[PDB]
Amino acid sequence: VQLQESGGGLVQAGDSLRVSCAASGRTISSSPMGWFRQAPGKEREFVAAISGNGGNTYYLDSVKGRFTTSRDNAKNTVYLQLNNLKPEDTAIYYCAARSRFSAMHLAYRRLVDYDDWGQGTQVTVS
Amino acid sequence: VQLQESGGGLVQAGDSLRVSCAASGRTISSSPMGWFRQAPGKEREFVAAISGNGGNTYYLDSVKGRFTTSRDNAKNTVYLQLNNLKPEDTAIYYCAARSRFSAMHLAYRRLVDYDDWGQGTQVTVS
Amino acid sequence: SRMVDLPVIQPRLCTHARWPAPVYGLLVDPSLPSNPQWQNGRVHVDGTLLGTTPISGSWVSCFAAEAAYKFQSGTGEVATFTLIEQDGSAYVPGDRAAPLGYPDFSGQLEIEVQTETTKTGDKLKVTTFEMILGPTTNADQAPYQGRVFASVTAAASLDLVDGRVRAVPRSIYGFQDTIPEYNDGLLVPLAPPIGPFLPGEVLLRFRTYMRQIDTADAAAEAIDCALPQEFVSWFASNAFTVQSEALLLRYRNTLTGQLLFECKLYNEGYIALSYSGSGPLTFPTDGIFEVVSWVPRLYQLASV
Amino acid sequence: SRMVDLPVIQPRLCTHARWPAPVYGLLVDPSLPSNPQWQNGRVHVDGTLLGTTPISGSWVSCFAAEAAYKFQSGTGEVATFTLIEQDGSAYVPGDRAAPLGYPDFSGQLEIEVQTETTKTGDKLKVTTFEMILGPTTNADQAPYQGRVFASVTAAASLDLVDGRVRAVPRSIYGFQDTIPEYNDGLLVPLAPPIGPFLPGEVLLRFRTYMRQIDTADAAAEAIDCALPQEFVSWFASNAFTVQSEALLLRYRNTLTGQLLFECKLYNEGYIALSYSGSGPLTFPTDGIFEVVSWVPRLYQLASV
Ligand SMILES: [Mg+2]
Ligand SMILES: [Mg+2]
Ligand SMILES: [Mg+2]
Repeated sequence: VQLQESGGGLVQAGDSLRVSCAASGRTISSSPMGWFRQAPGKEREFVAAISGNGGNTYYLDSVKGRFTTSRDNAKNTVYLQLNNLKPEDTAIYYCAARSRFSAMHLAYRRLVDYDDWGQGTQVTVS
Repeated sequence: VQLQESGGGLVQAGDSLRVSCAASGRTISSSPMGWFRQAPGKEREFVAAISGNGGNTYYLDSVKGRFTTSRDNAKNTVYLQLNNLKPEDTAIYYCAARSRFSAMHLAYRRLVDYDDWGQGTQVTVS
Repeated sequence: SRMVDLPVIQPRLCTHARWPAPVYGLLVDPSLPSNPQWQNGRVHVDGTLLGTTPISGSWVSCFAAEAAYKFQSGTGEVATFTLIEQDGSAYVPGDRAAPLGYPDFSGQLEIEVQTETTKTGDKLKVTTFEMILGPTTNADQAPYQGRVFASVTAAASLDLVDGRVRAVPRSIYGFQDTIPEYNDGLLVPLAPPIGPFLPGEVLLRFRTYMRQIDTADAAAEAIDCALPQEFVSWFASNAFTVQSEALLLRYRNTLTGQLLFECKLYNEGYIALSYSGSGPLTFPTDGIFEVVSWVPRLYQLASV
Repeated sequence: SRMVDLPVIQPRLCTHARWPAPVYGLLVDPSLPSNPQWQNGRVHVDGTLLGTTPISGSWVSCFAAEAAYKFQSGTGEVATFTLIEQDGSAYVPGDRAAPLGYPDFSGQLEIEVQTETTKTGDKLKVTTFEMILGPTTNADQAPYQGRVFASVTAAASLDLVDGRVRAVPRSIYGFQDTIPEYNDGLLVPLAPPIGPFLPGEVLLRFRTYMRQIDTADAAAEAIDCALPQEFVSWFASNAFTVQSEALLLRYRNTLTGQLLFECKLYNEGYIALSYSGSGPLTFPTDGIFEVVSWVPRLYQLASV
């Protein structure tokens, strides 16, 4: 219900970063979770989602093979591993949770699909 | 099109008034025309409409038999005759023209159906 | 062919031939004109399709088109539809009013199409447009000529890609059971008015209700057709040898065989009952039509 | 009865049995699940309807209900649908998954219903809701029990009146061809998987495309069925006498008489071709299916 992100920072192209999204107030072990990124002055864009049941993920074409997300149900935490980072990746990274009626296989890919949002954590790629 | 209303006024329950909606800049001879009234602090609501071809009219149930509308193409003017007025008719009366794509038999009923609005004329019933 | 028969389906289990919804009502109503010029749900008993009547229920009050989209300030997003037939074959202006299944009634339709945007983060969704049918418009609709227009209010361009659509009907506003603007104010080739009838004969009506926009009145919007779509597809699928001008049908209770009414199915594809009452008479929708025999056109029915 | 025959209609003029749209494709594809458990479009040649299969194509992927509406800060407008059969008859849990024509696939559906408000100068309009189908949900959907839940994001209560609806499908999001949540995670009575097939036989697929929400991919969403709705209503309508396990059909160019392929219509309502290959093979959609003869279950077709 409450989403707290950490990780990310300033790196050069080709480096890796680890974004963590820690949930409190309620479990996300059955919540569809998404990753969005926003460069201030541009629209928030979809990066990645994990289905409610954890069995289906989906990635923005441009990050396929670079970014991977997983949910650790025990730690109530979702992770975004950002490998082979590029200048285009420079953004505030947001986790989001869906708490409304959900199909549990569906990796939700739209901003209107989600209900609760982290504060965001900045990734800068030099 | 520009819509200039006049008429209205103050009368006792059971007296009758006229509102005139004079068009300038363009012809309303084929324009669907609507009447809405708004008591300030309440929402704008449908009263009467005349279809583009002038052949269909529709009235709010509670005013049917009391109010009529007709369009005079020569004078480029739509008229609302308010007969047998009641305190509950107290409002600003607005005329409206629909300029977009129209079914010409259709007495358009909704605020979202109209494009151009008059400034309104006040009717007060004691 | 074998002797004409009918599919053994209760009217309440059938598909309407003018609006894509269940048949809900079976009735006669002498207060309505008995000679409507419906263009869909028109078929001869020998299977010859009349007007814009398609075989598939799914085509009814729909259209297929190559869609082109523009943004116009003061109007919103404008769709220009170049019509094709709903199987994707070329539409050729010809001996009928429009592509098969094009709406044959008037008013203002909400339609839905698959749209594709160039907008980043988006691609496919379904967009609702407003489409004027008639009976007359200020927008020059000519589905006879293969071209029609829709539009929806929008603050800014929806940035839509040109592409193939199938428009399906969402709602009707100011419904009128009169033919739409097929050709920008001009006549087109039409199926003839339904008829003629013997003195005391009236049209049997299969009735559905249309999803509606209305501001005051909650009353359902009725639309009638001459035959359910299943009887349309049956006649098209069978190509029967026709012996007489008319077939005598008995509509019967399935359990008791109790006669509810006898009627004439004219081989021009409309059903008459002999009824001299002033107002509507409704019938049970769980009966079965049984083909009794060929009868001459002049056959006088027992009154209902 | 007379010998089993088929309605003389080209597949491209027919209605899809699982989604209310035209039949667009005819193919085999042995990379797709071989024995799907589709609940709509399921009929025996003797006319026996299976699963939730309706007679009318208009019932396909739809439902009817008594709707109750409430507004909830955080969710918006919630609909409780107490299901009824689409002819307006009472739905009773019985020997099938759901009311006839209830969707037999998974994902998130946008649905449209007639809504009534007690807001000023509004009364009737059509409202889009989100409806989670499956395969599993956090919504406890139980159409087998006669209860399903839909919702639409709303900043304020829409002030909807409770009343009768018929839910029609606007789009699919996250489509998966697996049965939905019929009974909140519990088992229900189902039509058996399509089959069995001889080694080397594959299912003949009648294909349409579903209006779609998709943020990235413009590829149309395919859905297959065993038989077009016109064939379902034909078997239902005729109650044929059945001899052997299978009928040999020839699919033929009407205009040239070219044989495109022969196939077996098993009595249990599905068509098999002998196809040795790995990937899709598509066929012309403008041929006609002709009944040649009864044949044994074990009859080996000429390969395509
Ligand atoms: Mg109405
Ligand atoms: Mg549950
Ligand atoms: Mg897709």
